[PDB]
Parts: sequence; structure tokens; C-alpha cells
Amino acid sequence: IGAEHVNNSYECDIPIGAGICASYQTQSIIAYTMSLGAENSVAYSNNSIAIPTNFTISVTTEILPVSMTKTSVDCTMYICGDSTECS
Amino acid sequence: GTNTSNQVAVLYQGVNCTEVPSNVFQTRAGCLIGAEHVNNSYECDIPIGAGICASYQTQSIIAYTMSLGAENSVAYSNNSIAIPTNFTISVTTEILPVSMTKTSVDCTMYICGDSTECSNLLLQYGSFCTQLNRALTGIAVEQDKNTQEVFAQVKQIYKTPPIKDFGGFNFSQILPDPSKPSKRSFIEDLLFNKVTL
Amino acid sequence: QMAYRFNGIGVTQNVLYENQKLIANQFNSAIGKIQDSLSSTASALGKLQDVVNQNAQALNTLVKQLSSNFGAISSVLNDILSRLDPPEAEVQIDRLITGRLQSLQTYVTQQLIRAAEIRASANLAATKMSECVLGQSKRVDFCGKGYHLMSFPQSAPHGVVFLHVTYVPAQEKNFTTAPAICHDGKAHFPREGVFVSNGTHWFVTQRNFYEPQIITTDNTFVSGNCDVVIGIVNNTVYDPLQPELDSFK
Amino acid sequence: AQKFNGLTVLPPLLTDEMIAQYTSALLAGTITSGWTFGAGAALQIPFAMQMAYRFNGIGVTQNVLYENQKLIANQFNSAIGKIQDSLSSTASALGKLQD
Amino acid sequence: VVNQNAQALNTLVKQLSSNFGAISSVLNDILSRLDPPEAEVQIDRLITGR
Amino acid sequence: LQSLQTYVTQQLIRAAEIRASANLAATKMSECVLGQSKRVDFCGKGYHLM
Amino acid sequence: HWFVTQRNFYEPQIITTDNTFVSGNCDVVIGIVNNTVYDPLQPELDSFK
Ligand SMILES: *[C@@H]1O[C@H](CO)[C@@H](O[C@@H]2O[C@H](CO)[C@@H](O)[C@H](O)[C@H]2NC(C)=O)[C@H](O)[C@H]1NC(C)=O
Ligand SMILES: *[C@@H]1O[C@H](CO)[C@@H](O[C@@H]2O[C@H](CO)[C@@H](O)[C@H](O)[C@H]2NC(C)=O)[C@H](O)[C@H]1NC(C)=O
Ligand SMILES: *[C@@H]1O[C@H](CO)[C@@H](O)[C@H](O)[C@H]1NC(C)=O
Ligand SMILES: *[C@@H]1O[C@H](CO)[C@@H](O)[C@H](O)[C@H]1NC(C)=O
Ligand SMILES: *[C@@H]1O[C@H](CO)[C@@H](O)[C@H](O)[C@H]1NC(C)=O
Ligand SMILES: *[C@@H]1O[C@H](CO)[C@@H](O)[C@H](O)[C@H]1NC(C)=O
Ligand SMILES: *[C@@H]1O[C@H](CO)[C@@H](O)[C@H](O)[C@H]1NC(C)=O
Ligand SMILES: *[C@@H]1O[C@H](CO)[C@@H](O)[C@H](O)[C@H]1NC(C)=O
Ligand SMILES: *[C@@H]1O[C@H](CO)[C@@H](O)[C@H](O)[C@H]1NC(C)=O
Ligand SMILES: *[C@@H]1O[C@H](CO)[C@@H](O)[C@H](O)[C@H]1NC(C)=O
Ligand SMILES: *[C@@H]1O[C@H](CO)[C@@H](O)[C@H](O)[C@H]1NC(C)=O
Ligand SMILES: *[C@@H]1O[C@H](CO)[C@@H](O)[C@H](O)[C@H]1NC(C)=O
Ligand SMILES: *[C@@H]1O[C@H](CO)[C@@H](O)[C@H](O)[C@H]1NC(C)=O
Repeated sequence: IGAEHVNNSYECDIPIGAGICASYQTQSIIAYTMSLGAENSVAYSNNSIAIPTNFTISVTTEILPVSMTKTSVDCTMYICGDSTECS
Repeated sequence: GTNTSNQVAVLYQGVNCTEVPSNVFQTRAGCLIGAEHVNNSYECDIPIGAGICASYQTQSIIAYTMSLGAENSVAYSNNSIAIPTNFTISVTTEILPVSMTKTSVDCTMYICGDSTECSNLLLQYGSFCTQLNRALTGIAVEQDKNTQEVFAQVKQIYKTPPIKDFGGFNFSQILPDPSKPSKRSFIEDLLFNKVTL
Repeated sequence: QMAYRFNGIGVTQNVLYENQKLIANQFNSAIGKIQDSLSSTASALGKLQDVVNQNAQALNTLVKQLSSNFGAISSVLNDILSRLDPPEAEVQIDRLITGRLQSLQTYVTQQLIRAAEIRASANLAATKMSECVLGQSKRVDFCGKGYHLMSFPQSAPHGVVFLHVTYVPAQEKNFTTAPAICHDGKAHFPREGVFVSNGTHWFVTQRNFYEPQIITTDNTFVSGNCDVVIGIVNNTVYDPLQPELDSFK
Repeated sequence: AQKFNGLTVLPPLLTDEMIAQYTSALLAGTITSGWTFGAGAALQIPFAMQMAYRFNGIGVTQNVLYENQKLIANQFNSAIGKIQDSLSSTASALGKLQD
Repeated sequence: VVNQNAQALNTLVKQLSSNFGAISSVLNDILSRLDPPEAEVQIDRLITGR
Repeated sequence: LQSLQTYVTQQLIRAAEIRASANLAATKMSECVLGQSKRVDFCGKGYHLM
Repeated sequence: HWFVTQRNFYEPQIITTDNTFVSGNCDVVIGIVNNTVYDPLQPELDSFK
């Protein structure tokens, strides 16, 4: 409740489920079916080839974690709190 | 298996079995009864342990030592080579799971089942259920990422051309068929009818 | 494209063109055989069915634990609340709550472990997709047994199915071989392939397919005198320039 | 290990003899046929040519092997002996299994 | 990763304020108000939860 | 029962490490023994032969 | 003197048309040097006399 259903399709902003996603139109919340991507047909033939004539070099960034913070907890102090009888 | 026969064999693990009270065969994994020991060796049908496996002869159950495979000696020489003169192409199938069912469980209805006093007694235990719900949500959300990173590696949706002049190769069994309503391929359709809950 | 892919596995691109019909027929027969083998079940899809069974069985085991007693007089909470006074019902409600909470914690831990296992499998599947489908792998046994050519993906209810197309040699013959040829006191080595003989004459043939050629300066190179090489043989080499020079008369 | 008080250990399916036989078969295959047996039927070939192929794959021409076969064989033999000596010196390289 | 470690640590710290069916969540109050032969039955139920 | 459950959970955790190591060992066997890996530092330092 | 050698092992060869290929004039390449190259066909052409 509170979303408007539309005919169009775009990339998913907020996942809902079963192929439905929601986004902000910029000024109401709309719901739409996901669009998988642009559609085109390649010009296949049995005697045709395509050869590039120019090139561009590009740089991309990828990030990976390697470690996390080292922590230690004293069992007796946490459970009892320097308590003789509790210990 | 019941559909094959009704004869069964019983294995007592780790027992000398002189005190266990037909056929009685001693085995390093404990002796078994109802089986006949044989000289021959075959591939393992049912693993028992310590290199011993059992199978149905076809009308009796036999136990034998495993056979690793056929033995052959290559004709090695210091001036001899072997070169193939013909080739055969083959297709093999490999299957890998990618995701599992997404489930979510609430404490309050499971433990207390809408009882008010149970809910009052439950809240003094702290935040166990916040942790449980967070863990289940974290499990559920990463299932979609697994499907997202395996498929969807192509940016644009390419379509097959109308004419199938592929130099004599026939891809009709794997290309999608527009007539059948789910728009799946023949093999993909055959796959979905074989898995049941 | 087939000509490109044969070149990647160290086989010259020409041999495809004299055997295109045979390769196409073999491919079609292999596809039909995969279809028939998939029709005849041999527990091939067990890797998905077992996962479904372990999820369902764990869930169902979680369900039956709601009927456990855990030391109470009865497992039905409504009976407890409608049969006893609160200050004496509490000493039953607490233990029932503890039992149910422990069961839920165990279920959550098992799901946590299984999720990590499934995610590792999914990472492997994505790596194999990117490796075999969008390119031609060189690492062995990663996209099937034999020399990998291409792969095709198919959908599964909770996974993915790959169809690997590989190149396998079929039948072989054995010959006498030598590491180098000595002519005019100079050693000769092949640019590609090796020297083979049928007992009377020597030839040069491909790595993975028998196709003889006459030994020529074009496909051989010279490096030093031939006394140092162990096992060298004593045969001549042909040079195409001499007949052309003679014909210039 | 020991067994008592309701806990038992189970023998593995494959014994050490079968594992040793598998390793011996793999070693014989890789020293008598190169990489051919991994793809299909094993094809016999002399070892010097196989070393020449493996040299040719790392960007080094195969002619340098035949001109230096004795030196390479001696270096390999010395390296094998050094590896054999190193493990016998009670070095704690086996920590991973012991842990 | 940093947030998911920090939240787990904070939730671990906050669990020390739970009561677990005792008369008080502070152990000093438990051993300062009660005689130990009937105070151990109050201490143990905090110990188990922690 | 709590002690037994803790032991079972610890074994379940360690089994994943053992399986990952076994998968890595199998991959290394297949790539370095049955062929000639062109891949750096996967079958030892330097250019791999056999 | 200039030579041609392998990538990972020193083995100098005489620069020859047989192990080199030609592409474009030498005005665009930065750092090109000024040296001769050998052609093996000339002695054989001289041999026809
Ligand atoms: C190939 O692409 C490059 C850049 O991708 C082209 O170089 C540009 O050409 C335009 C044409 O007017 C200039 O305005 C730019 O200054 C050039 N450089 C850059 C960095 O954009 C080039 O012309 C293309 N064609 C060829 C044959 O190289
Ligand atoms: C190489 O193998 C192919 C098949 O693997 C052979 O082709 C068959 O040859 C037999 C011999 O008469 C024919 O009856 C079949 O019709 C052929 N085709 C098939 C699909 O079986 C071929 O003869 C073998 N030899 C060569 C040199 O190619
Ligand atoms: C989408 O378009 C169809 C006609 O093509 C129309 O009947 C339908 O109402 C549209 N959807 C919405 C939400 O208006
Ligand atoms: C039982 O075994 C027979 C004989 O092998 C086989 O034909 C049949 O398919 C099996 N299953 C059933 C349900 O009969
Ligand atoms: C079983 O017990 C008998 C009698 O004590 C003994 O002789 C025999 O060796 C035992 N079996 C084995 C495998 O040790
Ligand atoms: C198996 O063969 C051995 C001889 O190698 C023989 O002594 C033994 O009796 C045979 N087993 C059976 C069950 O006949
Ligand atoms: C491909 O195979 C199917 C099934 O055998 C057949 O119906 C179809 O005609 C074949 N395609 C061609 C181009 O022959
Ligand atoms: C070729 O292989 C066969 C089969 O092992 C062997 O008998 C023969 O000696 C080998 N050599 C020749 C020249 O036939
Ligand atoms: C070897 O091949 C040549 C090729 O022309 C042929 O003349 C000769 O007879 C062959 N020898 C044998 C022993 O087959
Ligand atoms: C091995 O090669 C040498 C020459 O390199 C030869 O004399 C010898 O006969 C060969 N070995 C056999 C068993 O033929
Ligand atoms: C090889 O042939 C040449 C030709 O004159 C001869 O001088 C030499 O002795 C031969 N060597 C062998 C090992 O047959
Ligand atoms: C770099 O090369 C240029 C010619 O290409 C030369 O003039 C210059 O001296 C070189 N740099 C140094 C530091 O020598
Ligand atoms: C290279 O040599 C040619 C030969 O005459 C000459 O014309 C040219 O100026 C020289 N270039 C340089 C940079 O020395």
C-alpha cells in the first residue's frame, strides 16, 4: 500500500520480491517490473566478420578485506565480575 | 533395496564377535553375517570399511576387497613415440548448486504463541531474538547475491538470429522454444520435471 | 570459431576443414546421447535433491520439537495457563521457554553453517561460469576431461548445469623418433612438432595429430655442430631454393 | 586412538596401501607418458623429449636442453638428495598435520 | 565488516544488564542483600545466562 | 548435553576447514601433476616444469 | 655489434631478415638506432654466374 504501479521498466533500486522493485520518481514511490538490460540483435552471417580499428585502455578498482580487529574477553571477569563466591 | 530383494546383512562394528550370539566373516571393521567372502575384486558398490565392500551378485550378498582399476604397462622405450591418428569429441555434464530456500522465523509466535504472560516472561532474557532475526535475515539476503553473481554476467540481452546456418551444427535442443509457455529449452524443461520437494 | 578454438589446443586450424561434417555429426550424436542419459536417471541430480532434503528435514525436526515436554506437566501452553495459578505456572513456563529457545538456537546455528557451504559452492560455480563460458580455459580438468573447447550453461531449480565440449584423441600408432637430424655437420631441430619415421624415411608431424611433412629448411632451424647431441640420427634435409635456381638456367 | 565410554572411532574406507598404490600409479604415468594420460589414453615417450617440451613452454628454446642434459640431470639428482637430507634432519616442516 | 563486528560486540556488552529471572541484575546487590545459602540459587541463574 | 553440543559444533566448524584444504589439494594435484601450470606461484616459486 | 637473443637465455644471433619483420618507416618509432641488416639471398643470387 502506498506505491503506484506503472508500465515502464528500469534497473532495480529497492528489491521487493518476485521480480518487483520500488524507487522514487523525483516525487512519488512507484513499483515496476525489473528490466534485465538493453536488447539488441547481432548481425550474424556465414561470410561476415567484424574487426576493431581502435582501442581504449581503462582502469578499474576492486576492494577485498584481509583482516578484522583482534579482541579478547576474559571469561571469569565477564561472568562474575571479580566475585570470590561467584568464582 | 526393497525393490530388488528382501535379503539383508548385519554388521557389528568394532567387535571380535566371538560373543555376538549361517555365514560369519571376520573383518577389521567388525565381522558381518549373511554375506559370503569371495576371491574376486570389483568396484565398490556399498562401502563397509577398511577396503571391504559388499554388493548383490544376482540372489546372494557377497563381500570382497576393493579393486582400484585395470592394470596395464605402457611400452616405454628410449626411441619410441606414440601419436594419435583420429579424434572424437564428447560432451560431459557437471552440476553445482547455487542457492537454497529463504526462511524466516519469529520467536514470539513460536515460543509463546500469542500468550501475554509468556511474552512478559520472555522479555527478561534480553535480546536473543533480535540476534536470531538478524542472523536469519543475513542468511536470506545473501541468497539473492549468489544468484546475482553467477548469472547476469552479460550486460545486454542478445537474441538468436532467425536463420540457423551454423555450419551444420544443430543447437535446437538447447536453444529456447517460443511455443512452450515458460519459454525454456527442451533440456531445461526436462531438468525441472526431475526435481520434487 | 571452431578453427580458432582448435588452434588454442595446439592443433593446426586446417584439420577442421577436411573433417567438418564428421565433427558436426559427432557433436549432434553427443548431444542426443546427453539427452538420453539425462532421461535415464542415475542419481545425477542428487547434488540438489540432497540439499532440498536436508533443508526440509531440519525444518521438520524444528517443528516436532514444539510437542516436547521439557519436564513440564503438559506441553500445551493453554492447558498450563488455564489449569494452574500464575505463581505456580511460572516455574513451568520458564523451563518450557528455555527448551524452545535452545532448539531455535541449534536450528539457527545449523542454518548458519549450511549457508556458508552453499555460498562457497556458489562462488565456485560463478568462477567456472566466467572461466568456461566466456573464454577457453587452459587449466586442465576445470571444464571437463580432455582439451576444453567450449561450454554451454543451463538452468536448474537451485543451481546451474554446464555442458562441456572437449577434444579427445581416439586411436594411435607408434613410430621410431629422434631428437635431431645431423646434415653437413650441423644439427637441426623442428620449429614445431617432432621427427618421426615409418622405418625407411623421416618426416615431421604435428603434436596431437598424425600428418607427415617432408623435412625442409623452412620448418627447421640450425644451432651448432651435431656431435654434442645425444641420439642424433644421420639423414639429409631438402632445400627448395636449389631446384628454382637450377630452373633459372 | 583409544575407545571407551560410549565413543568409538571408525576406520577409513581406503587403507594406506591403496593410497600408496594410487600415488605410485600417478608417478609412473607422469614419468612415462607426460600429460597425455590425463586427457586420454597414455602415450609413451622418452623423458628427454618431455623435458624439451616443458622447456619450450616457459619460453626457452628446446636446443639448450640437449646441449646441457648432463648438467640438468646432475642438478636434479643433487636437489633430490638435498630434499631427502632436509626431512631427515628432524626439521619441523610437518607441523600442519601434527597440529 | 567493521559495523558487523561493532554491533556484535555492543550486543554482547548490553546483555550484562539482563535479569534472567533473578531479583536483581546486579550481583553486588544479590550478595549484599541475601544470605548465601539461599543466594546461590539466585547467582546460578545469572551465571547460566551470561 | 551442553558439553556434547559444544563438541559437535566445534567438529562441524573444523570440518569446513578440512574440506576447503582437501579441495585446494585436489585442484593443485590436477593442475600441477597432470599438466604444466602456466600460473605463477601456484606450483612453487619460479617457472613450473613438473 | 648488434645481435638477437632469447627472452630468458643469452644466445646472440646475427640479425637477419628471417627473424625480423618490417612495418612502416623509421620516423615515428622513438629510440630507433641506425644499423645494417643481413640478407641471405644475395650470395645465392651471386652464385648464378
Ligand atoms: C582512436 O581513438 C583515439 C582516442 O580514443 C583518437 O584520438 C583522438 O582523436 C580526436 C579526433 O579529433 C582528437 O580530438 C583527440 O585529441 C584524440 N585524442 C584523445 C585522447 O581523444 C583517435 O583519433 C582514434 N583514431 C585513430 C585512427 O587513432
Ligand atoms: C575416425 O573416426 C571416425 C568416427 O569416430 C570414423 O568415421 C566412421 O568411419 C566408419 C568406417 O566405415 C563409417 O562406417 C562411419 O560412418 C564413419 N562415421 C561415424 C560417425 O562413425 C573414421 O573412419 C575414422 N578414421 C578417419 C581416418 O577419419
Ligand atoms: C500497462 O499497459 C497495459 C496496456 O498495454 C494497460 O492495460 C495497463 O493498465 C498498464 N498498467 C498500468 C499500471 O496502468
Ligand atoms: C524395480 O526393479 C525392476 C527390475 O530391475 C525395475 O524394472 C523397476 O523399474 C524397479 N522399480 C519398480 C518401482 O518396480
Ligand atoms: C577373538 O577372541 C579370541 C578368543 O579370545 C582370540 O583368540 C582372537 O584372536 C580374537 N580375535 C582377534 C581378531 O583378535
Ligand atoms: C582365495 O584364494 C586363496 C589363494 O590365493 C585361497 O587360499 C582361498 O581359499 C580363496 N578364497 C575362497 C573363498 O575360496
Ligand atoms: C536438429 O535436430 C532436430 C531433432 O533431431 C531436428 O528436428 C532438426 O531438423 C535438426 N535441425 C536441422 C537443421 O536439421
Ligand atoms: C607398438 O605398440 C605395440 C603394442 O604395445 C608393441 O607391441 C610394439 O612393440 C610397439 N612398436 C612397434 C614398432 O610396433
Ligand atoms: C614409409 O613411407 C614412404 C612414403 O612414401 C613409403 O614410400 C614407404 O614405403 C614407407 N615404408 C614403410 C615401411 O611403410
Ligand atoms: C637407448 O639409446 C641408446 C643411444 O642413445 C641406444 O644405444 C640404446 O640401445 C637405447 N636403449 C635400448 C633399450 O634400445
Ligand atoms: C654420418 O654421416 C657422415 C657422412 O659422411 C659420416 O661421415 C659420419 O660418420 C656419420 N655418422 C654416423 C654416426 O653414422
Ligand atoms: C632516454 O632516451 C633518450 C633518447 O630516447 C636519451 O636522449 C636520454 O638521454 C635517455 N635518458 C637518459 C637519462 O639517459
Ligand atoms: C641514419 O643513417 C642514414 C644513412 O645515410 C642517414 O641518412 C641518417 O641521417 C642517419 N640518422 C641518424 C639519426 O643518424
